Amino acid sequence: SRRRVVITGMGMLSPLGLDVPSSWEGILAGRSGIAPIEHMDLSAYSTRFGGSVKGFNVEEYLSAKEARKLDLFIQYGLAASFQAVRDSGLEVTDANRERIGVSMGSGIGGLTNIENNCRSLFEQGPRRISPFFVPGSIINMVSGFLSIHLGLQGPNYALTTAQTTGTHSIGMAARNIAYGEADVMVAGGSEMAACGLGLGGFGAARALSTRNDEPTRASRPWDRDRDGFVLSDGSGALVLEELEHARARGARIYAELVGFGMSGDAFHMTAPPEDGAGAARCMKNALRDAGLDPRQVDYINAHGTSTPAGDIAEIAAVKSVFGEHAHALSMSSTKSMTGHLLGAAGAVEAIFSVLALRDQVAPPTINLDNPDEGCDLDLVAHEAKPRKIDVALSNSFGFGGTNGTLVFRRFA
Amino acid sequence: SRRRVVITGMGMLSPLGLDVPSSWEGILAGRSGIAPIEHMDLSAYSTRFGGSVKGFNVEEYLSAKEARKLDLFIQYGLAASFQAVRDSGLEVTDANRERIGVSMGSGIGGLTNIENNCRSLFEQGPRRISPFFVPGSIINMVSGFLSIHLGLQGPNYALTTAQTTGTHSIGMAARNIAYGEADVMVAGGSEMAACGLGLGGFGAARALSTRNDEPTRASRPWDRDRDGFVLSDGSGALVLEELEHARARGARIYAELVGFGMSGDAFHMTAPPEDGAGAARCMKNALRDAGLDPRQVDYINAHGTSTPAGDIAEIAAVKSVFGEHAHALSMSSTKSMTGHLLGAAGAVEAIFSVLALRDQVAPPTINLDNPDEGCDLDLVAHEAKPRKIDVALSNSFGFGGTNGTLVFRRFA
Ligand SMILES: CC(=O)NCc1cn[nH]c1
Repeated sequence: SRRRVVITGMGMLSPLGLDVPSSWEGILAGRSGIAPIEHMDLSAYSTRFGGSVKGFNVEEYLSAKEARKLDLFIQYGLAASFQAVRDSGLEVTDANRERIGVSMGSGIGGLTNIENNCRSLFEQGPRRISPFFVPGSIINMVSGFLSIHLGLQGPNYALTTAQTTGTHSIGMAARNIAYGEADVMVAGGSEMAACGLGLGGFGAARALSTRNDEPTRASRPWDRDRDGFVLSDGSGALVLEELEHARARGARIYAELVGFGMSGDAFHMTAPPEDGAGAARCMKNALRDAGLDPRQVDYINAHGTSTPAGDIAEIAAVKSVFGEHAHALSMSSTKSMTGHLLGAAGAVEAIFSVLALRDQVAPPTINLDNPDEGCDLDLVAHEAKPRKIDVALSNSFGFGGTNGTLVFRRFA
Repeated sequence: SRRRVVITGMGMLSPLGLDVPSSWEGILAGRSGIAPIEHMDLSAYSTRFGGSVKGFNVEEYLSAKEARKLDLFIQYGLAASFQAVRDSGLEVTDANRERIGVSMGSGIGGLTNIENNCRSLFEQGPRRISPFFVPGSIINMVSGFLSIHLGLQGPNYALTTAQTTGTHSIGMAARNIAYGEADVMVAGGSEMAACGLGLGGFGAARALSTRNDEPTRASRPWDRDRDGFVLSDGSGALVLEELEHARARGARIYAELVGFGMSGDAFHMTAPPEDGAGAARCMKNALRDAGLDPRQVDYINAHGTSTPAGDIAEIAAVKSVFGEHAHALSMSSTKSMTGHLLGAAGAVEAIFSVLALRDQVAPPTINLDNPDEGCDLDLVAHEAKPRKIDVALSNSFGFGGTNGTLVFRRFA
């Protein structure tokens, strides 16, 4: 058998806000977090906008001295993690510290740090490389620093599965608790790839929307005018907890994590298969994992990245998995407002999926002015839709054809 | 309910050889793979030597056209993966492809590639960034490219837990099989951090041996004259397989994976606690996981990095876990010969642990001329030691206080 896993805490930095409730308020209002990127010369770049975290004060979390040691992506993961744990009311003790672990991930890691240390290296030589360069830049330091700050002695690791990281981190954390390896896990991802390398790298692959004139309209999933994804920064963390452990201490439970799917497309390095065969297997594996019929799904938070091939693959996949239920469920892309947080996309979108359950409302896909050929599902165009939601899926599909699906269910 | 997991295939690039047999011959002969680095000008650096992979021909594996797009760490991970799958004799079919996955990890990933594109960005501009920068550098693309080349549609992911990456990758892949999420996994790690940022970054932290005038004597675990670890490159991959699946197809089985342990130190970003309390918790979790008496442990493949604090912490941990049996078992560090392959360390060392079981021999700790205060166990100084090994244990410890232990035993 297998233990049940609930969500007792959530934390977040997004382009919509510095915590969950401010972000969610943005989501439900259909507000864009997308704007031209400030403090950074993007003159020579084909993209000049994205979703930045606005007004982030790391000294709410760390001393200036400790924060100087850590890439922005680590600072963002720590913010969300500290918010989630505090949100949970959990008390770490000598009696439970060994049963509390962390799996916070990143798709791309410490590009901003790598870039600033490259500056010093090329200009002045290696003796100007920071001593904290390595531990301050590597992806497992959100899990590392979090475990040290809070005395967490349970499983300590980090996933890096590109744009699937947040979904894989939360799902595998859920398994840890299910199979009795931990009672609590902090899980999710964080990302800050708005450097020359992030913007330039994705720009060189022409993966990015170049709609510089209207940044808030750039991210337009399933719209016939979409021209690639919008690069966004931030973090999501969830406190996952064994149900009996949660009930014993009188935890507030947001929702239950009932299902987790993984699959490989084995198709292409960056492009999904047109029929979304991969996303289809992943979702079926997730629903089998939950013991649920496709007919029981009410709400899907799409990957919905606003790439030509990605959006269409996901329509094909849902139609394949859900047959005559495909029009009944609501499916929206919150990336229409947040843009694409890469490795943190699945973390924030899991939180939005959980809040859709709490509040019985499907978030909008904004900018969906002219749905493309075959995009005739209920994609919650323009405005939040109040509706019945017992079961919510969150999908992530990343480079290497790596797929992730999470199934959350109302708890009561 | 929990299924058993065996090793049916192994693959490797190391500073001692371009495969497992060649590498293993060097280990038992006590040969060093450590030499001044030839691929760049290190005269401005305080460390000028490492374990390079010598004479790697990527066109034994991949088209020059595909190889040109990929960081060496990905080329190294693919090379070891292809070797391991060939060594397993497994045939991928429509019938089984959905039950075969991959978890190949890296500590740092595509740091050379990121440096090169960073140079292009700063010297020329964003328009000279490779269109393959992202899919050619990010850590999950060993798992991705492997899945694409062989058509593996099982769980597809990557860990990044610094110097623990290979041990965790293998351990968690076994759990995937144990719990029925897959019947087969290719798992391990790859690293190529021997660029300016890598040697400069570890150099800035004063973590590396500076013995530039005698590189083969640099890596000297538990020796009183040790002065840091030696940075080495390469890859380890294992085919892990549910026992009955292996039996059904008549697979040759090298050994059984009976035990996996994880723990966080929750101590320090980069330093281990002097008493090895985190390593001790991890090894105890792994032995309890294997259903063993600690006295069954015959051979330990130590982390054994040749750092002052790391080496002694591990003595403390082994004494605390094994009591008087700490004086009966044999413990060696193959890092004495290979150097520290970082995220690949746990992968090659898992392979050396399985070959200690096959060949009934403890690999030497070379350069152990003057064991330090309290380093009074059988550390197999200087020369391989033929002996009874029924149970072998492989330890890794990383930045963020992240610990991993694998337990393997003979299968008959
Ligand atoms: C330049 C050189 O080889 N010096 C000797 C040494 C011993 N430990 N670290 C350095």
